[PDB]
Amino acid sequence: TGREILEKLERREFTREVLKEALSINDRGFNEALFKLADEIRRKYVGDEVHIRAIIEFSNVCRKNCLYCGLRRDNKNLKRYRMTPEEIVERARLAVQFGAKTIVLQSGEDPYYMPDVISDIVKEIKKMGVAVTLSLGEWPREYYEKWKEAGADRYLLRHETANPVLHRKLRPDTSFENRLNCLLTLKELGYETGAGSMVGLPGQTIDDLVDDLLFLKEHDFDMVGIGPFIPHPDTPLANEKKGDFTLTLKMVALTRILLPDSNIPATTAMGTIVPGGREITLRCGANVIMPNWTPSPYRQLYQLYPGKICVFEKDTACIPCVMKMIELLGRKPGRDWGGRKRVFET
Ligand SMILES: Nc1ncnc2c1ncn2[C@@H]1O[C@H](CSCC[C@H](N)C(=O)O)[C@@H](O)[C@H]1O
Ligand code: SF4
Ligand code: FES
Ligand SMILES: [Cl-]
Ligand SMILES: [Cl-]
Repeated sequence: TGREILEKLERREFTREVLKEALSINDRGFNEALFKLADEIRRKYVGDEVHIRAIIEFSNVCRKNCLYCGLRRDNKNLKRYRMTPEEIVERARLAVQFGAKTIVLQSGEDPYYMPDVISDIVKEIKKMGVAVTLSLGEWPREYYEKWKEAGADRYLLRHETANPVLHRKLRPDTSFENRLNCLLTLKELGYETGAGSMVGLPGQTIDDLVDDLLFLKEHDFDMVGIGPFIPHPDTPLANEKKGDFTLTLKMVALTRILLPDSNIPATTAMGTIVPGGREITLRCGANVIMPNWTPSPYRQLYQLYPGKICVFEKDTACIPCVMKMIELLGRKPGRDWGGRKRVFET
């Protein structure tokens, strides 16, 4: 029964059997109770602060060919861009002037910057007294070491799917084994490390989602980024179905329940598939948001998926907008860098 599954989640009996049933039950009452549980666990462990991570998507050049992604190298219907290191540093400075306590640098897997230009950029931003999070994909250990020495604090590297067969199909340049080895190296080097997956990929099952949750629990990641798959018209997956918002929201809720002290963003993909999706997600376990800080005229060219919200807004709009969002949600802005605050338990 739904009531029995909630009782087991409340007692932290996180068996495969319990997680599968939670994801399989579609009862509105059960779902609402699950979201309430996750919301309460979030409030108890990580409080009411919503941590703002200002994201600068500094290049849409990519060497990889992921089947879901609009930046895949085979996509010729996309104007490619690269911000200069001076542009990136000064754009980061502007975010810090607007109150950002974490700068996130994200790109396609663009060889041009790697590793030294990134190191130089990271060193300049670290002078501003903020946390730096990188999201640059898969690189050699030596690059990750150099970036950590340069001052990088965190690394976001979504594991995408924990099914190694699906992973290899969707990401033909690499493997789940590679992705996991990247994540383990990041952890070893002392990064606060973020993983997470997409929900509703072509061929992905409920059992795969259960494996995603068990994988996250196993490795105790500091951050978990979860969003729905959104098909992009300039990719091989163009005609496939979008991920379901409510199922994806259940994955966020379960992630909070399993990893109560983790940092969990309300992802832009959630706000893209449903108007107000990020706000809902912030009320179902999430405690982080990433306002878009990519400048014009490049913001519109960073199209991992279509319809992406905030593309049409003035450059500087998203930090003020999320501060208003945080207030109308009855939440507080983060006071410090919002690093993980571990609660050791049993
Ligand atoms: N079509 C799509 N729908 C939803 N999310 C997508 C998507 N395409 C890509 N993403 C998500 O966007 C994230 C950032 S991709 C940018 C960073 C780096 N190149 C990397 O691959 O890690 C990915 O991890 C993926 O989960
Ligand atoms: S998901 Fe990352 S690595 Fe894959 S094509 Fe997109 S930008 Fe490149
Ligand atoms: S956060 Fe982009 S304008 Fe609302
Ligand atoms: Cl994320
Ligand atoms: Cl996103």
